[PDB]
Amino acid sequence: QVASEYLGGPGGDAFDDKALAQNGDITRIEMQCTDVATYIKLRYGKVDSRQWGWANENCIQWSKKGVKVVHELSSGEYITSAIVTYGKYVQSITFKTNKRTLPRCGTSATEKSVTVLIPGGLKYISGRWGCRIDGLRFHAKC
Amino acid sequence: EIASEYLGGPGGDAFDDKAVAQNGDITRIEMQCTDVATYIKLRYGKVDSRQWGWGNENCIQWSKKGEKVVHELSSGEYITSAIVTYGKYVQSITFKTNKRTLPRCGTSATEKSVTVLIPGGLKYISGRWGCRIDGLRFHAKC
Repeated sequence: QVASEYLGGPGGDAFDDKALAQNGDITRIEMQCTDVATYIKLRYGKVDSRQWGWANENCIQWSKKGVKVVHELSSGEYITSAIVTYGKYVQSITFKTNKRTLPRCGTSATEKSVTVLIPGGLKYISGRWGCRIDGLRFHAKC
Repeated sequence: EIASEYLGGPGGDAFDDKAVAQNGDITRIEMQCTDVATYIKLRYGKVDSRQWGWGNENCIQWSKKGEKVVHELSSGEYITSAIVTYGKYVQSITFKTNKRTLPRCGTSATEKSVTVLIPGGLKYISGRWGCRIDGLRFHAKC
């Protein structure tokens, strides 16, 4: 399927929810949020991905940890845009769906910003992760 | 069935390539390009739409004209994304295909920018036009 550019840096380890997205539509967004976003974990159908970020509690040496945030999506709700500020890492992430405008994860949005529109809704994410979210790529449904 | 939101302003006259797109998949992008994009005209199979923009040669009373640019797509190549900067009008357009990022039409990229994913490839465009491209909407295969 069509995908965005990779937004972020070369650190961390690769992840790609492609296989996991066979479990279903994205039904939930879980993130960990402070001044930056420190992990992302989507739910595909009823199956969560692994925790992409906050690799271990020692990560507190390099950023704050943040609060777990959960946004449940209803059936027929899908993510239609993502506003990402980023450089070497993803800094902040603001998702919108066809029903809701969700709050930004990462109170600091000072890095360069990109708005990705996903008509018909996001299918899955890929990127790179470690102590935080090194980068993200958005995959459309077709 | 899926299409992007409308990007641009309320001026000009509405246009829609839905009917002409029955002639086939897009094979060519023709635009006119200066500091801004002043027209667009896609080819659907072997058939072109009308020229959407630069209505009259007297449009120099308001804006610059620019040079014709043609991107020929290979067999099976499809348009997967557009970076659009826009305000009252479409300012610049950077198309991407499943094979390559193409040159931007419009050297100025200062207005609001969005990266539109076009799931399954672009099927056709609609929008509004007059002396320039007041706005565009991207109609995907998916």
